[PDB]
Amino acid sequence: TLRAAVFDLDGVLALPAVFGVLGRTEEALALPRGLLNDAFQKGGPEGATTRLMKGEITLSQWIPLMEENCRKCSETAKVCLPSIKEIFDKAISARKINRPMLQAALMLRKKGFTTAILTNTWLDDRAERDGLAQLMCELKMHFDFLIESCQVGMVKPEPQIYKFLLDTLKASPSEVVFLDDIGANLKPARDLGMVTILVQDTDTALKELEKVTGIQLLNTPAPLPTSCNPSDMSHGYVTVKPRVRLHFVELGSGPAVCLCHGFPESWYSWRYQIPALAQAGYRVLAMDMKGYGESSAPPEIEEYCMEVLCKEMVTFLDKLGLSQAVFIGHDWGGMLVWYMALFYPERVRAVASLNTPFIPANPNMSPLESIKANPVFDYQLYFQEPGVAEAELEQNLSRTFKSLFRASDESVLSMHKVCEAGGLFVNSPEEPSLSRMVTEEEIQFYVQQFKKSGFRGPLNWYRNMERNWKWACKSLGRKILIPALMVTAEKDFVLVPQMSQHMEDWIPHLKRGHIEDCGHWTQMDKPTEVNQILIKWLDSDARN
Amino acid sequence: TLRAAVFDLDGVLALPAVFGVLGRTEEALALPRGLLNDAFQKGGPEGATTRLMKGEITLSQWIPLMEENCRKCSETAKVCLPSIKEIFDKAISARKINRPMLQAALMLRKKGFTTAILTNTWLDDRAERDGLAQLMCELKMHFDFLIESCQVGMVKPEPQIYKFLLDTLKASPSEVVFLDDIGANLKPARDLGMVTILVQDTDTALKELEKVTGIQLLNTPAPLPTSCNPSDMSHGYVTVKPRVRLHFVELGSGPAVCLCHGFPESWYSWRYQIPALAQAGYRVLAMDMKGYGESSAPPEIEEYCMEVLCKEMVTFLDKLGLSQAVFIGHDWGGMLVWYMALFYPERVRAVASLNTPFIPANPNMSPLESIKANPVFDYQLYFQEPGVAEAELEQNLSRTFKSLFRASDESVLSMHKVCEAGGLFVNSPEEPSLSRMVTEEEIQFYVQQFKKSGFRGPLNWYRNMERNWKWACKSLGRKILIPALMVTAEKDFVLVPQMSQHMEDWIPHLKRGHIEDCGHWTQMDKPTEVNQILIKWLDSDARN
Ligand SMILES: c1cc(-c2cc(NCC3CCCCC3)n[nH]2)ccn1
Ligand SMILES: c1cc(-c2cc(NCC3CCCCC3)n[nH]2)ccn1
Repeated sequence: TLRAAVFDLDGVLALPAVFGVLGRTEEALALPRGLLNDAFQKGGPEGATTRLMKGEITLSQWIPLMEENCRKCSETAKVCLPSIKEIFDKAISARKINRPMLQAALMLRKKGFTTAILTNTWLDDRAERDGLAQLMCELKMHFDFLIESCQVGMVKPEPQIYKFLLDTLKASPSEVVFLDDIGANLKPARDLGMVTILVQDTDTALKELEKVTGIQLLNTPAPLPTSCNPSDMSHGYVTVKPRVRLHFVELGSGPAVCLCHGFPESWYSWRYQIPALAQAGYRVLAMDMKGYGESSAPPEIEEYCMEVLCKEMVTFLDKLGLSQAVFIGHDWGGMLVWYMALFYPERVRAVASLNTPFIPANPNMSPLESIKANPVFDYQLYFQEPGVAEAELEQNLSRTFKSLFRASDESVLSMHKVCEAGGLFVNSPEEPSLSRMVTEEEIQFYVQQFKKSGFRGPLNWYRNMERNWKWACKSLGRKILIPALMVTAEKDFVLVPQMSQHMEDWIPHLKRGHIEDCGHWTQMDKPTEVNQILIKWLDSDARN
Repeated sequence: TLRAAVFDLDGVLALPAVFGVLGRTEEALALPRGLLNDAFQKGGPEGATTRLMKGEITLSQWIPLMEENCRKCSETAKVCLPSIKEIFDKAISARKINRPMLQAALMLRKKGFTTAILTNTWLDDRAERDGLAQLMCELKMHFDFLIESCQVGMVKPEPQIYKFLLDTLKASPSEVVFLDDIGANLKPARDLGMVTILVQDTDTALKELEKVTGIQLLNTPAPLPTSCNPSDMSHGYVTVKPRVRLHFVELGSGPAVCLCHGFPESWYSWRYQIPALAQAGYRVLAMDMKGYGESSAPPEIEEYCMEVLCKEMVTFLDKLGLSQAVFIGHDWGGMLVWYMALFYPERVRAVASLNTPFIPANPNMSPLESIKANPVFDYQLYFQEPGVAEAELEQNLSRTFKSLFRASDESVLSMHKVCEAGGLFVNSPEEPSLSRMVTEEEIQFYVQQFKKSGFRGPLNWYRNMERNWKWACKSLGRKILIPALMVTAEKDFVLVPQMSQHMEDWIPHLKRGHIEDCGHWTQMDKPTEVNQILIKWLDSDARN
């Protein structure tokens, strides 16, 4: 019975095979067939290529040796040579991840398999090495082990590397599927009793793989974007003032992108966006907003007014030494980011909001008058009195998050007449069913985060209506003229798409995105669609 | 008696004044004198410029209004106009920090003064706003307060802004020196009883300033590069494996630069380099190396061999989502970075070492034979036996750090015959004098860091001689062909400059730096010189 799957890199997890460039170069340069491939393997076990693959020498040292081998071969075949570096730079550059092969490895691992990459590779010291470094980073994170010939000083098809593989997997050979594009490198695994698959075209190899494992790997749905394992992330902490520290998770390099969650959420609400945005070439900073998770939660209502929250986010940038960040918010975080754009445009590279529209303050109406008007905002009046909503939300955390985090068709709450009914969960189940958007483990993460500070700080975001209104009136003569994106969600019944209809009057150059069949919890409801919209916008309007 | 100093931005802390571009543009475009300056102030208290300075409108909204004002003025003066945006983009871009003025503010603050910037400024939403954002960030960090007209909705010369200034300073007017380049903006401070200085040329203003404060500000020495306040930094934590977490301090944006300290140090040993490198356009990651400070310190000797330390630094990069970093090391950190370059060139953008040379393993001699040969390395044999050096170094932490951290002429230790004498501090004072390189507060920081784990993990770096030798022999056929810098220190009597004499044989393209009258503690001994060498090298060989 199988419990381990091993994949080669070149011609299996990454295509086209860098091997398959010597053949194409021969064809393109009208050189004798197999001339370059024979120069590459010249000397066999003691040749320059084996020394490279075992880590004895680096790629830049190997280039001149491959060059002499090519001359020696052209002399014997009685032919004239017309740059090995250019050939290899182009071949490595063209090699991209084989997405259906990676998808199969991901599924096997999701089903309990131990997965590994076993590869004959080199120590790359070329000026262009970063490309390969990026490829290896993207791939390796999805596997339990990465065994590289140049690091272990052993090469396929030597028998020692297969014994080393079995030792690292902690598995007997019959428990292992081994996939390779080189039949000779497949032979020692077969001899040991491993299931072996010779990879030519991906589809056929995956058919052989699903047949031998009994798991559907081809024609399969989805899947969801890569998520975050909280214990595997870099966690950052900045003191913005004596009693206030902000926590964030950080991933990637490039322009800084600050993600700001809503109520009652976490940095973890961006779990599907963090790996995608970092892979797209951005430095992601996913915040625990003030009052949440590992960030400080002072009890005072006034600590949560927009003017202080924005001032603190500017201090956060100052302490990290960032002159700007792109700010992307959702829900309350979306309101924060529009106010960052209005009050601190010099610090905001670009602004995006999910669901939350930009609506200016009405100087002729109190915020309470504006709230009472729309029946959907009744729960907000319930949130005003300190202690009342805290008690209901804190009473059973698992129930709170399971009742809240639901898709549009899983509706368990009716936010109209919340005050009259006397609560959010008054006619809601004690033991709600788990939404299709979340796992039990994901709910328990929110439960654990909320055990530290509870709901006082988060609910305080709603208790500064008058204060926020007075501050926002100072901006009534301004327009938002920095790059901006508004993303509406068709089925968010609180932050309806129509509420954004007048935004062009204040943000003339506004760009838009729209997600169909998407409820309030945008990032987890439609993560693939969110990622597509944000990456497209960042690349065109934000930079690097 | 003075205790507060207030500086204007334009024409005081930053030069040339953006104001002084309308005059130069008039001259360059043969327009009537004062035409642009009158269009800029048109309407006075209710004109477009006052609305801009109070934060009513943004800079991009003000541009077309200044444009109409210029047309109205050209019509009246009966002249023909030949782009306001281009004029202002160029003026803001040319404006740089007035270094002697900033130096004076730094000295006043070092002497106990409360310092502030009070400025008439705008909300900058131009595509080029980052330049100004960068300038404000650099300046603001050196002051207690930054009061901007567009954020407070008040403008100089209105009396309210001066009362607001006094309220924020918590000072009576006679306790305040106010420096400005506009006499009209100086008038209300004088009327209130503040000492006022009209700034034309810097030198004269500083002469007036030192006369009124009684502090030497002109012709003064140094000073030292900006240092780090540990509580003001962003602190990051990454779990590299179950029982090992690495702590780092992070500052800046740009290419990642990983700083690796030596024995027995801290991330804080790079305090003078962190702000300088971040200001130069780099993302600095200053590590607490394994065994130190807030990083994990497992007791096992083998946890500190170079192969595992390097593997962990690669995992650190993987978890932060960094395909590469430039690695800069000192002492033991310098040995680590050369091995990162040899074993993981794809992950190393460039490598630099302070003091520590790259010397290959001798396959014909045991590391203990090589150590016993050089009398200066005798203390290393003393470090071998677990517990012995730990007890001596842990007995009195203040004494340990005060005895170690000394300039070349302050020599209190003699590392020859350490074993024979029976310790590092056997003929060293119990209460050493404080070196001129460090403050008492800086020593207490190291003392506090070492209270957590002690010296077991740090000394374990020396207890893997055989293990490190076997691993290093695997690299004997390689060369370091990625960008590399070797910085020698003239007066380091352990890591002597001559020990680096053969490095070109292994690193043919090696670049060098050399610091005269510099001992072992390079970063704190000669911080200005270290910064100059590293920034010059990073900008030419590392990138952004
Ligand atoms: C104004 C109101 C809001 C807002 C969002 C929100 N979300 C929390 C709510 C979502 C649906 C279930 C009940 C809790 N409540 N108020 C956000 C930004 N500006
Ligand atoms: C080999 C030895 C060393 C080395 C540095 C060092 N520094 C600690 C030492 C400095 C002078 C005072 C006594 C402690 N000891 N051994 C560093 C890198 N490779």
